Amino acid sequence: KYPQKNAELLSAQYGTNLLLLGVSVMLALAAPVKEEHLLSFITVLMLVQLVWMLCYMIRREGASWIRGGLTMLALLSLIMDAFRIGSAALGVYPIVHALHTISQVHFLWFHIYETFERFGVIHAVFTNLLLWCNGVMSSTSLYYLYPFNIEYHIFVSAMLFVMWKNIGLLLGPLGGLVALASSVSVLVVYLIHLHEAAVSMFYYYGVAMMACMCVGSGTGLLVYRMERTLDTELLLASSLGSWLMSWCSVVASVAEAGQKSPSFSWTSLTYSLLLVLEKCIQNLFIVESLYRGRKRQILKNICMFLFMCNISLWILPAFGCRPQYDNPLENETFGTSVWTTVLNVAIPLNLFYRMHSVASLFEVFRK
Amino acid sequence: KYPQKNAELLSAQYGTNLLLLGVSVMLALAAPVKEEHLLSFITVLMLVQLVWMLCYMIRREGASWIRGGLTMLALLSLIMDAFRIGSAALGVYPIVHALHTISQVHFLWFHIYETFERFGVIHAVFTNLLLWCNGVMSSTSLYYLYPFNIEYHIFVSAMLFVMWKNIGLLLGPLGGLVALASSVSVLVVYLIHLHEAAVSMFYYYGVAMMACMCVGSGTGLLVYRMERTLDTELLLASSLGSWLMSWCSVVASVAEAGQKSPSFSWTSLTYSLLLVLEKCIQNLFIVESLYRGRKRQILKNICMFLFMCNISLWILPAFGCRPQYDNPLENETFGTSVWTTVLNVAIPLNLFYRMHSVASLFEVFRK
Ligand SMILES: CC(C)CCC[C@@H](C)[C@H]1CC[C@H]2[C@@H]3CC=C4C[C@@H](OC(=O)CCC(=O)O)CC[C@]4(C)[C@H]3CC[C@]12C
Ligand SMILES: CC(C)CCC[C@@H](C)[C@H]1CC[C@H]2[C@@H]3CC=C4C[C@@H](OC(=O)CCC(=O)O)CC[C@]4(C)[C@H]3CC[C@]12C
Ligand SMILES: CC(C)CCC[C@@H](C)[C@H]1CC[C@H]2[C@@H]3CC=C4C[C@@H](OC(=O)CCC(=O)O)CC[C@]4(C)[C@H]3CC[C@]12C
Ligand SMILES: CC(C)CCC[C@@H](C)[C@H]1CC[C@H]2[C@@H]3CC=C4C[C@@H](OC(=O)CCC(=O)O)CC[C@]4(C)[C@H]3CC[C@]12C
Ligand SMILES: CC(C)CCC[C@@H](C)[C@H]1CC[C@H]2[C@@H]3CC=C4C[C@@H](O)CC[C@]4(C)[C@H]3CC[C@]12C
Ligand SMILES: CC(C)CCC[C@@H](C)[C@H]1CC[C@H]2[C@@H]3CC=C4C[C@@H](O)CC[C@]4(C)[C@H]3CC[C@]12C
Ligand SMILES: Oc1ccc(-c2nnc3n2Cc2ccccc2OC3)cc1
Ligand SMILES: Oc1ccc(-c2nnc3n2Cc2ccccc2OC3)cc1
Ligand SMILES: Oc1ccc(-c2nnc3n2Cc2ccccc2OC3)cc1
Ligand SMILES: Oc1ccc(-c2nnc3n2Cc2ccccc2OC3)cc1
Ligand SMILES: Oc1ccc(-c2nnc3n2Cc2ccccc2OC3)cc1
Ligand SMILES: Oc1ccc(-c2nnc3n2Cc2ccccc2OC3)cc1
Repeated sequence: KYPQKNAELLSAQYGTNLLLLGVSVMLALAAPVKEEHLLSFITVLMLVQLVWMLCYMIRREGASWIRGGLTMLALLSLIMDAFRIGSAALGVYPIVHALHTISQVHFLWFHIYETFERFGVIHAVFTNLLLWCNGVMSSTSLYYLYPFNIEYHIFVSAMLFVMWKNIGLLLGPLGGLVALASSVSVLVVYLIHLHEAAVSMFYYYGVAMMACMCVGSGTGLLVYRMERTLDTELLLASSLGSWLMSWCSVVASVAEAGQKSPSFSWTSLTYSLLLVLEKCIQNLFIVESLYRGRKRQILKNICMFLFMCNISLWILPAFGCRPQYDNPLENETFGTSVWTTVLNVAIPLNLFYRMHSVASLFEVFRK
Repeated sequence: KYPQKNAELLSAQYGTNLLLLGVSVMLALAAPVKEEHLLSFITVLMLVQLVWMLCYMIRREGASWIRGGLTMLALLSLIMDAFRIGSAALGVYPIVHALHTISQVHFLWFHIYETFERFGVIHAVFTNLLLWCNGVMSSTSLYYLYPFNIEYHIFVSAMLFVMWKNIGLLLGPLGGLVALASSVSVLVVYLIHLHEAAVSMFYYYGVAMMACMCVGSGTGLLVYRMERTLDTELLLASSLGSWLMSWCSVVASVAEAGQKSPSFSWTSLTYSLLLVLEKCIQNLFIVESLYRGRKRQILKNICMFLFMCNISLWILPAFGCRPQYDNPLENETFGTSVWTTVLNVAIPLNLFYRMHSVASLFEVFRK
């Protein structure tokens, strides 16, 4: 029996104080508070969300890219758990976590207003946000699945928040197929030699692709000039992670350049600035396309090229080719813990952004 | 000659990469990058904003609470600068900063669309946000003015962002006057003895006032139940700082309680939880009032009481009574650098929130 304005503010205050409590626990942990205390806290929050989901289901009883999105990242998370399962907080957390993931997908697939529902969904938003934060701050198969569990817990947090926020074609695919074959070659050569040559190859390949995407998107923008809020916000919020990764690399490269060090190399400076520029241009192209016969064929070739390039760029870190963690300079300017966390944020965000863009470019291409 | 959607996204991307660059510099500094490099970076950004403001002015040539808000906090900032003025980056920064503050107030008072204006205002938003972040991370008069320069640089950042986001009465004043006289007594007694007794007095006084405000706001909510977006967002965003301060204190108090330490005291646990509860209740009361004869007199007495209590609570940290920095427990669980930064965020946010609430309660009272 609350006014809607009070139901929304009270739910927001509950959720934000839940986040700030998680923040307090994480700060206390890094500085009395042990890993078991943070795991126990989030485990309890998952148990609370599970109780809400069960009660909700009892009371109740072109999105294929999004449903297949979280179903794949949840299956990958369940695989990760299965590996971890096979202190009390460490022993219990993966069980509650697996149940949380299973119920979270079941609910979002089939059961996606009262104050009960608003508190439930806000709780879920900040539970998944805290799960992201924990995945980022805290056998060998757990390495490759790491970005997929983290992007699972940022995707689902967005999926839950935005739910209530609302409430001829020749050159394109040829360039795309070449970029994909080259990306696969870079991926396998890098993994086989897991060395320095493969890293340099990776960065030169990256620069070449980022420059080609800048040209493609710029051409599309010129065509539009001479002649959906959530998609823009999701592209920008996700790309911010990669823009921090890039600015950290740029700052470290400039700091090295200022000393006239013999180790300075343009491949760690031009690439990061190019990543920021290309993403700014692509974000503007994609949103312009979403707010909209030679021009049609040109735009289709551009979207097909960018689509394929974004898939190839998603593929690189998605399959284990993440050399940024081993950078000899960024791990000295910021240290290993800061560089590692910045990448732990940026990489799963970069995977999200590179598959978001692929879905938006696909839609633009079809129409 | 940009579409409005592209003008807004491109400006947002410029501003956010400006923030992420400032983030990169601050991380690099804490971990190659010295204080002079961060001061130089922000000094240059202030010079850029000054150039924009001059070009803009050349091209061009119930808000009294807000205009008097930033005019007072800018005069206090100029006083702080005057004290600092009387490495090259340290010598130059206060001059550019003073000019920035003077032009920022001149512009906001008298000169508060083209892409030029959008890039200019977004730059100013993230320049002031970076200035806040620097004031928080990095004679004796500089102590007392510290929260006012920091809240200046968070107030003005909000003032600039929201600009474009938009584009009978017996018991009340008697309780208020008693709360004010008691707050002044606590303030002067604390400062005179600048000791442990004054701190305990402060915390017991705080708890007594927070409980009285909870009763007042709860009564007002009951009256409304038995019978403006930016204001809600500013109250919540500002109160978040105090909710982090409170949860850090609560976590430290619980960690101490879990060890059965003889030093555990309820005054550091009940107060922080009460601060969170009272603010949640008051935020819901104020927004309910903004979205709206015995009931009228009751509501006027409640608003008058809360108005006076929020002034008294603003007065306590505003005049130097900030004992939270000396807490013997929160500075051990989180360390001195983390507890100090959490308070450097929360206190100027608490001052903002406690004068925001006073302006909203004043408006509600008059009508
Ligand atoms: C962007 C929104 C949605 C918030 C999500 C991220 C937060 C949960 C992040 C932001 C800043 C993070 C903190 C930033 C700073 C620190 C201090 C740092 O402390 C040290 O490592 C100090 C080491 C020493 O000197 O002993 C460790 C990480 C920690 C606790 C981080 C934990 C998680 C925080 C609160
Ligand atoms: C919301 C946007 C517009 C603001 C930009 C900043 C945020 C996106 C924050 C939230 C998550 C933060 C990161 C999360 C955690 C850390 C941990 C911290 O590293 C450590 O945990 C250990 C410190 C050490 O011992 O070196 C360094 C800061 C960093 C990378 C933070 C950098 C700033 C981030 C990206
Ligand atoms: C909320 C939005 C609007 C962003 C505004 C705040 C950011 C500018 C904050 C968020 C997290 C902050 C960082 C969090 C973590 C660190 C790591 C910390 O590093 C250490 O102290 C490690 C010490 C050591 O182990 O040697 C110092 C502060 C710093 C750089 C902070 C600098 C400023 C950051 C990026
Ligand atoms: C946007 C909301 C909903 C997310 C909640 C977190 C944010 C509000 C961030 C931005 C500013 C952050 C703070 C800014 C800086 C620091 C510095 C850091 O302390 C240090 O600088 C030194 C670390 C050490 O050596 O102990 C500890 C984290 C803390 C308090 C951060 C805690 C989390 C805050 C409040
Ligand atoms: C559209 C699909 C691909 C979505 C994401 C699924 C990902 C996580 C799957 C796809 C195929 C998998 C890879 C194929 C085989 C190898 C070689 C081995 O030595 C290390 C693991 C590794 C490298 C696997 C890791 C996980 C993997 C990358
Ligand atoms: C509405 C007004 C008050 C807005 C804010 C102005 C503030 C910053 C002004 C008001 C009066 C001032 C105080 C009055 C006198 C003293 C005693 C001296 O030993 C330390 C400084 C100190 C404690 C001053 C600090 C700054 C001050 C707190
Ligand atoms: O056949 C597939 C299906 C999905 C993915 C995938 N994996 N992660 C993500 N998606 C999809 C997605 C959809 C919308 C917005 C963002 C986003 O990014 C997350 C991969 C292969
Ligand atoms: O990989 C990503 C990263 C960020 C977003 C995103 N973009 N806008 C929003 N989020 C997420 C979010 C989550 C919890 C609370 C607030 C909040 O803010 C809304 C999406 C995908
Ligand atoms: O450099 C970055 C920048 C942003 C993130 C990030 N990822 N998810 C979230 N943010 C913060 C954010 C930014 C805009 C809107 C909402 C929101 O909240 C959730 C990470 C690294
Ligand atoms: O006579 C005065 C006038 C202003 C202040 C003051 N000082 N700081 C702040 N204000 C005012 C204010 C107004 C609207 C929203 C927030 C807010 O908070 C900032 C004090 C005495
Ligand atoms: O003391 C405060 C603290 C926060 C707010 C506030 N509330 N909502 C917003 N801000 C400020 C802001 C500043 C820069 C970029 C984005 C942004 O987000 C909007 C106000 C007063
Ligand atoms: O515990 C806290 C929580 C928040 C802040 C803070 N202060 N100013 C800003 N935030 C972050 C924020 C939160 C909501 C909307 C915008 C926004 O951005 C600016 C500080 C301490």
